[PDB]
Amino acid sequence: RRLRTVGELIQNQIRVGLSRMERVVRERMTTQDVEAITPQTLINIRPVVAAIKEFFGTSQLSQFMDQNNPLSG
Amino acid sequence: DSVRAYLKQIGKVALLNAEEEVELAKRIEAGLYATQKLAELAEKGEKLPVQQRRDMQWICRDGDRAKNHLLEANLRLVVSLAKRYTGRGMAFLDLIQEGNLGLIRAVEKFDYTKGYKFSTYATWWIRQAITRAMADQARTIRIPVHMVEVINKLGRIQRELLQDLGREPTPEELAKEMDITPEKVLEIQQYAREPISLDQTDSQLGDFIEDSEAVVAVDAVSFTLLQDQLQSVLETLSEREAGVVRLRFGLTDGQPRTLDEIGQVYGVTRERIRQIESKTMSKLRHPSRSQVLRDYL
Amino acid sequence: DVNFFDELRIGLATADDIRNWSYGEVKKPETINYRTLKPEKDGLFCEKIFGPTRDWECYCGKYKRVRFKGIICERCGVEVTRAKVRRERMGHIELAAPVTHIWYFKGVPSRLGYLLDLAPKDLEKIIYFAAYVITSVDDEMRHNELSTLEAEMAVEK
Amino acid sequence: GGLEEVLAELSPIEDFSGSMSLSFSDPRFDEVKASVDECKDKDMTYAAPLFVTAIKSQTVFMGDFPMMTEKGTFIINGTERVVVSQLVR
Amino acid sequence: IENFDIDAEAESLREVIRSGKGQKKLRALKRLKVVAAFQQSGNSPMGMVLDAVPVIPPELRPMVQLDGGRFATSDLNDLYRRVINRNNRLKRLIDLGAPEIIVNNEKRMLQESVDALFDNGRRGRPVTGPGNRPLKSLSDLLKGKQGRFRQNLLGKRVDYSGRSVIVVGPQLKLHQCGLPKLMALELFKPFVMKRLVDLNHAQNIKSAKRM
Amino acid sequence: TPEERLLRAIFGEKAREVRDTSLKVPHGESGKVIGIRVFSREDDDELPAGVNELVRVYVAQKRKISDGDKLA
Amino acid sequence: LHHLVDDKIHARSTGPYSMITQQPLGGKAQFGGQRFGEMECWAMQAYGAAYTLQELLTIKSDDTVGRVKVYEAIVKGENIPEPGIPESFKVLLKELQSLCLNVEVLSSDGAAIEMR
Amino acid sequence: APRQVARYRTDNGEEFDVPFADDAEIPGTWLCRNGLEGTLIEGDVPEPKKVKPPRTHWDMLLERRSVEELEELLKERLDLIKAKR
DNA sequence: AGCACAATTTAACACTTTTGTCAAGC
DNA sequence: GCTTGACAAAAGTGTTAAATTGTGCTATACT
Ligand SMILES: CC(=O)O[C@H]1[C@H](C)[C@H](O)[C@H](C)[C@@H](O)[C@@H]([C@H](C)OC(=O)C(C)(C)CC(=O)O)CC/C=C(/C)C(=O)Nc2cc(O)c3c4c(c(C)c(O)c3c2O)O[C@](C)(O/C=C/[C@H](O[C@H]2C[C@@H]3OCO[C@@H]3[C@@H](C)O2)[C@H]1C)C4=O
Ligand SMILES: [Zn+2]
Repeated sequence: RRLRTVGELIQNQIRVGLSRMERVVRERMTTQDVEAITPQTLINIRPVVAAIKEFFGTSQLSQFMDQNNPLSG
Repeated sequence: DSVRAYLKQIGKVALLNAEEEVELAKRIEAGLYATQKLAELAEKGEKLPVQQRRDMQWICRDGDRAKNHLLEANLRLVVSLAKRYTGRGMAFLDLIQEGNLGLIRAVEKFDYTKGYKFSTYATWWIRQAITRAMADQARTIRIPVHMVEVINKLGRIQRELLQDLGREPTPEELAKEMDITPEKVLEIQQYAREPISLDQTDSQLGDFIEDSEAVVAVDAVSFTLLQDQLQSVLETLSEREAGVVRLRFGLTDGQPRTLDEIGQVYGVTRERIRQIESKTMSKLRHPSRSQVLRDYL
Repeated sequence: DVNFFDELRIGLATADDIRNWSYGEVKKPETINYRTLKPEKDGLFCEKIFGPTRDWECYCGKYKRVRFKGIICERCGVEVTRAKVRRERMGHIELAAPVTHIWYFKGVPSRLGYLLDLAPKDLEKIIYFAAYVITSVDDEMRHNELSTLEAEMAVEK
Repeated sequence: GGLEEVLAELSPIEDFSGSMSLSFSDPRFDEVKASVDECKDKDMTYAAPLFVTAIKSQTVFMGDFPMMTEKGTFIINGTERVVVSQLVR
Repeated sequence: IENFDIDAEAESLREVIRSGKGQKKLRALKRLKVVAAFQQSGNSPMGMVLDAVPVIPPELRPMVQLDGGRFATSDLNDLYRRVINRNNRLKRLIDLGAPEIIVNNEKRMLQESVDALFDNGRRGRPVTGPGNRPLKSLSDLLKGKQGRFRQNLLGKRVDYSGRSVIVVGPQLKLHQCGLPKLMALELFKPFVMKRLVDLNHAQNIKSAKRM
Repeated sequence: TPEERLLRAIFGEKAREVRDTSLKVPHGESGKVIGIRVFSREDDDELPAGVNELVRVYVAQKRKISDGDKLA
Repeated sequence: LHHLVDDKIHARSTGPYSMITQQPLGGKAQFGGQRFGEMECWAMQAYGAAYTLQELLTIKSDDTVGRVKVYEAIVKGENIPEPGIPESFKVLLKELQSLCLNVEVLSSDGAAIEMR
Repeated sequence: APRQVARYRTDNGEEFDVPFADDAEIPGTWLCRNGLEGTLIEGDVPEPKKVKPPRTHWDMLLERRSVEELEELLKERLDLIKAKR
């Protein structure tokens, strides 16, 4: 029984957003010469913020809450 | 698989060193000038040694072999540049073919006297040919490349300020940083929107799209009742009076006519038609005549 | 629209039948202008070929009333008629190189494969440019020159 | 922490050619932008912006991080959502 | 196909000798169905290779503005766009005198775009749009495949219809049914409007509609 | 349309543009209006690009138990 | 229970129609049309009622000029006209032509007729 | 008014009839169903064309090498094939 | 990416023809 | 019953000035 809990299955989606973000920090740091590079300028956080934005919106696990009575919710 | 076949075939051509690149570059420029020389002399009425002219025509044949040989050697360079632009809305092969188009121009504009390696100058054209292609093709609704620049530029300014402020910048700040009007960036953000598929999902989306142009069934009956009703209200008018109101509103032929046009058929001044209209319009406004037309609205 | 027809028959559509149906060739992969949101000329949705967007009105607007019907516009090339024709009119695309209909190639059984006696794995390698196929051969020249060619071949060998 | 565990296992990301110190640690939170009533009324999402606090050492912002309410629900675009639990092997 | 003799290839297939007790004769017999089919009729087998591709009318592949300002369009527009894009680039390559590797590669890409246009995914991976969803080709449209298959078992929606929840009608006769007044009113709406105009309750039909 | 302009000119109404686009109540529902929330363009508020005004109307219904309702 | 009569009752005489397919469209704020499936078409055929089945599938659903002239005849009180060609079938022919299949509807004479 | 008929001829020999503009002018060239440009048979040419020359490979070479530098290269090649003989 | 440049579209403002209108006279 | 000349507004038409759009181009080596 794995029982992926909300926070734990949230973290798994952050892994993909961070890993695919680190793939860009490898490539785009090489073309530009050194001393013009910082973790800030090269890191584009779009894949990280897109993953969490793409999770609640598109995931089957993220569900529209059903509440016509306190028990249903 | 299709892309695997292209890579297997281009991998056969052996890569060239610096000395092979310059020699082929010479043969191409020699072939071009030889081809142009032979064509210009007939225009100027000149003749050459028979044997030597033959030799020039072989320079034309050999120039093209150097051109094709130079393209086939660097076909690996095009793919290496096209691997980074995958997944952005264009198929890999299309990026490769559009890259090959840039490669073709790199060979045409290359300069062997500058002594720079060919991969240095070729990367510029090959990389620009791919990007320029995406601005012209990727979007279903095409956007000029100049607008694709500012769209991509505004996205970079938006992404830089998002990191700078800690919040997504507002239209005013995004415009102040980009030196444009605040309502201008709103219009830009409308253009950057991309369409959605009507065929996506129980029932497809297109099944819910109303037809707004098709008129209701009741009105096609009421309009014909209004048409027949106005026909009777025209009977109480004079024969020319009916003709004037018809021609004026274009009830008969569908197009309104100017006073001048209307009078021309009846042979009276355009002012006289303006006078006849005022009387028919007031006579049409008489209660006995217009009593029925109130309900139709 | 008699609502009563005896037969309904089909057949392979030749390139001429396709050119006959079409009201014009769509030349551009364009859908609609991004500002005006109106159909781009010579592309998809082009009113000059498929049909006018609005009833009895052309593109430029020099013909609006129903008085002009069955005529075309000199400036924009739009026939003035009901907008329903957009649903009834087809275009076409002239191909720079011939192309196979996937239904007769990948079908089960393969219609071209059974027609020319080409195995489906061999036929896939031709139309997708994975192999060469001999279209024609000259028998007289091969038989007459076979002597000298065998000599030069054995000499090189 | 979960984010720390994810950030620590990836930290540092070492470029093959030359070493790069990208190690991330001690992520920072800010108080929630608006209340659940404001987020549901204004159609925005209930979130607390999170920026990572970590060879240059320039602290970087990441994005609006959604938060869970006392009822155990998320407001995503003004709608109250619940994340079900998944059972795999 | 240009230099090909259907009758001469049929006579060769007409032979049932050459023992052919196994699949050797049935291969010639099974394929003869496709060879004899062209001979009987006047159709040319050249129809299998298209020199021109027809374009479906736009209203059947519409692009219309959705609710809230969004845009919507059929997949055919992108699949047609895939074809005309490569067909045009092929013209540019031919006029450029490009090597045969590039030209023949573009011809293969042109071949695959028309394949995807007619029946997408039949060979190789299908063309995928946003979210990695296979585009709907003309074959999917004709078969009625929405997710997997809806083979016209949805029929079509009809006018002058309605539904509601049912309750017991123990006092009814077998030929009777209890009909809600509102449901029967909207259902017979064109009928009541007529009789209402036959009498003087409403002057004209437009007035009876509001009544 | 030509037939509509005549009545318009006769009684004085004009071809003021326009196409009527109003948010009416859906067929088969009724109630009272409890509250309205309006988002305008004059005030600086947050809204989608180009949309000037956004107004949401909330209608409440007191539903008596009726034959056909499902009980359990 | 949440299922209530006010929400589950639907009735439609005439209403909007879809754009691509000219059939009525249910699921909007007003006047949803009921679906007549093939299973219902099978029952309608079992009874042997040819006209009732034809009315549902042509002038009640897909006849562009049919459903308007019926509403007209019903208002005037005249006989209901004979149905036309359903738009679903006309769309079917174009889908075949776009597939490079040349289809032709031939009468007893006047070889080929075009819908238009 | 509304009747006026004109015919256009394409490069491949096909003929096309376009009725239009009973009261107005007629163009000299028309994009037809064939996808090719048409030409009116009656009512002459009366339209010019700009006809800008498509930029070719010779234009890109001539704008870097002078005609003297090309002539010297051509001599280097021609003398090289003479050495083969 | 970004800029330069040419080519094409757009909007301008303008001066002229067309069209609707008033007052006076036939 | 009708026309005249004034005057205006509106509709066109030719001549210009932005803007919009399309194409070309970028040289450490880079396969
Ligand atoms: C709009 C929405 O969100 O619907 C949600 C969900 C139904 C809502 O929570 C809904 C309010 C529901 O809570 C109440 C509702 C009243 O119940 C009912 O509707 C009925 C009538 C059946 C109950 C009844 O009256 O009898 C009451 C539910 C009580 C029970 C025992 C129940 O139903 N259990 C139930 C039912 C399901 O079918 C699924 C389901 C699913 C997953 C991963 C689930 O765990 C499901 C589940 O547990 O995978 C599928 C293929 O598809 C997933 C589709 C949707 O998920 C989204 C999530 C994302 O949102 C936007 O993008 C995503 C979108 C694509 O998918 C589903 C998960 C799918 O069928
Ligand atoms: Zn026009």
